[PDB]
Amino acid sequence: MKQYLELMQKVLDEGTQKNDRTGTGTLSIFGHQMRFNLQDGFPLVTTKRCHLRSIIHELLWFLQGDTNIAYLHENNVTIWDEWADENGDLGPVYGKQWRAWPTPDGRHIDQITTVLNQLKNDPDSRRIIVSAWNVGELDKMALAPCHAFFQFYVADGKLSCQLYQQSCDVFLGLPFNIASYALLVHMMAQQCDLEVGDFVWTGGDTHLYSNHMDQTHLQLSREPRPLPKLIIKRKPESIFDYRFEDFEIEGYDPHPGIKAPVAI
Amino acid sequence: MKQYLELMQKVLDEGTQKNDRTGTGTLSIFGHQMRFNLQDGFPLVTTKRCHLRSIIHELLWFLQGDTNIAYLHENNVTIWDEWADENGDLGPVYGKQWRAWPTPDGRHIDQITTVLNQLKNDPDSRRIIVSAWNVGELDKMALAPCHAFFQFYVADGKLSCQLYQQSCDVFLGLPFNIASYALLVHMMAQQCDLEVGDFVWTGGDTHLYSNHMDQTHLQLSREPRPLPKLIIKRKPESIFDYRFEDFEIEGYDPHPGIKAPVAI
Ligand SMILES: C#CCN(Cc1ccc2[nH]c(N)nc(=O)c2c1)c1ccc(C(=O)N[C@@H](CCC(=O)O)C(=O)O)cc1
Ligand SMILES: C#CCN(Cc1ccc2[nH]c(N)nc(=O)c2c1)c1ccc(C(=O)N[C@@H](CCC(=O)O)C(=O)O)cc1
Repeated sequence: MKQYLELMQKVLDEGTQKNDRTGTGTLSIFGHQMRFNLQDGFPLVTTKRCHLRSIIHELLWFLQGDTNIAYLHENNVTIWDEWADENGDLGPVYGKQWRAWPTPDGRHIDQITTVLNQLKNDPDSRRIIVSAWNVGELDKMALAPCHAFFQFYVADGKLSCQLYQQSCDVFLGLPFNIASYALLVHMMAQQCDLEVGDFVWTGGDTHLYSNHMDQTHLQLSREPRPLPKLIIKRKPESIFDYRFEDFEIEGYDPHPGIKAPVAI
Repeated sequence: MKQYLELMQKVLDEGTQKNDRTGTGTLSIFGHQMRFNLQDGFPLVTTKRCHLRSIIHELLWFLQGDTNIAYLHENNVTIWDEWADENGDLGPVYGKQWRAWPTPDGRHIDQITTVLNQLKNDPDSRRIIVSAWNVGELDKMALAPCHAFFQFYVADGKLSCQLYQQSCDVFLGLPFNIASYALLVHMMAQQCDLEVGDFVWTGGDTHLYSNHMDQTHLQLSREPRPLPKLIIKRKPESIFDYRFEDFEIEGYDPHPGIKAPVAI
């Protein structure tokens, strides 16, 4: 999108060369922010074809509080394969923290449920937050959450959401996350009878991997196309009852997909 | 400061009227980010006199893991009085989460020391984070932490830090928070033998209380003066051994102070 392409160019122009845990190398900048007015259309990138299938099942997978990739396989999404253990477990990542954050005294907190109730009973709240950054359980995760802190905000019937992404793979992960959260916002707005507002993206260590230069240059020379339109076919009785079939994207005409190796 | 004044003018121009848990009412925007290059000078607002005494002692208090106001009283700092209970207790807030986040298995994580160790041995890590947003203990806190998530970053021998402030009182609280973290950055940098880089401030619900409007316009009519200089007269053995007297602020010639009420 114009904002996304602009960020890519910034990394290439101002990025600092860094050696990462994978040994591949990265171009990096620290601190950036983009805003997507959801009224203008769904923020699914068009300068490269994105697969909405894996994006939607992952989100539904999170909402169920599931951390085993079994469900993702049932739907042919393999984005989490290389971090799962021999049994397909990732540890207490996203899904677990969102649905049942463990307290030191044994109880459990369902942040999604509390968020739903805050939006309905106390929309003006300044602490409508979901955090996946559970310090005392990080060592148990097969990987540290790269998008671990987000906040909802309501003003004039509109529902907005800001996501702080501490670590960000610009080429592979970013397009995925923008679409994923814009999706959650639409879902939330529907369950709470609100209009969709803005999706604010805030980055920390925002990088571009060394073996992605070519693909980035290719994508940068393409012209962005009008954003698609998200359509929700039916309104389920809760935020936990959605299915892949309920979503329909419309008017999505992207440039051809771009293959790129993942840094493991 | 230029950036601060521009933020204020921004919430006044694009802000929406909202109500809050107190009943005062606020003018508010959602999503903002500004950067401070710490080598340009120490970011202490000059368009009104600020209280260094209070800012320094609060930070030293946090670093010790203290959550009782006794220490602050021994040094004539009353900024926390309204929220302390009969015994001076605030519950497990900033100081406790920073130095001793409780895990489910009975352990406690000292985030400050772990971050110091990461800055020395793994400065390229993208997980150099400190969080005060302990979902499992929110109900024991006198207040919900408003500046609960920050990240460190190293590049070209310079230490940077980004704070995500979910709820920000722009008139009263922002000047304090900006100076507080800028100070933490200097202390961190001195302990790791790094130079200071940027301080990036990102806000969620960024607001101005209704009864701060006249004071805001009064301040907006002033010309920011040159930024002061921070001089550290000693290099303590640890990040935990700093004293109020180790710090010297030079060239601080601010406009007169502007009094305003705190919305409890
Ligand atoms: C972010 C995120 C989600 N993820 C999983 C993922 C990977 C690393 C992480 N790292 C961290 N720290 N946190 C995470 O949550 C995390 C999640 C993704 C993984 C791969 C692709 C990917 O390979 N995309 C390719 C091919 C997609 C396909 O199979 O069709 C592409 O062309 O886009 C996208 C998203
Ligand atoms: C942020 C923060 C720290 N704090 C404490 C404080 C107060 C409310 C909070 N509210 C929330 N949600 N989170 C917090 O962490 C929090 C912290 C401050 C409190 C008062 C002043 C204040 O009244 N400043 C006035 C008077 C100063 C004085 O003379 O004593 C001024 O003129 O500046 C500044 C900082």
